[PDB]
Amino acid sequence: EAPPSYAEV
Amino acid sequence: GFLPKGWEVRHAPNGRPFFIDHNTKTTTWEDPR
Repeated sequence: EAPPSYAEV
Repeated sequence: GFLPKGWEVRHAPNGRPFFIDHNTKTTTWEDPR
């Protein structure tokens, strides 16, 4: 349930 | 209100908003405002 990481933006 | 400079908000696959910090190239579930 962690947020998407910056690489997924 | 507007997000701080360098930030944006989007929705994750599970539908929850997440906040994106382009200043440090990181993200967080927590609102930075």
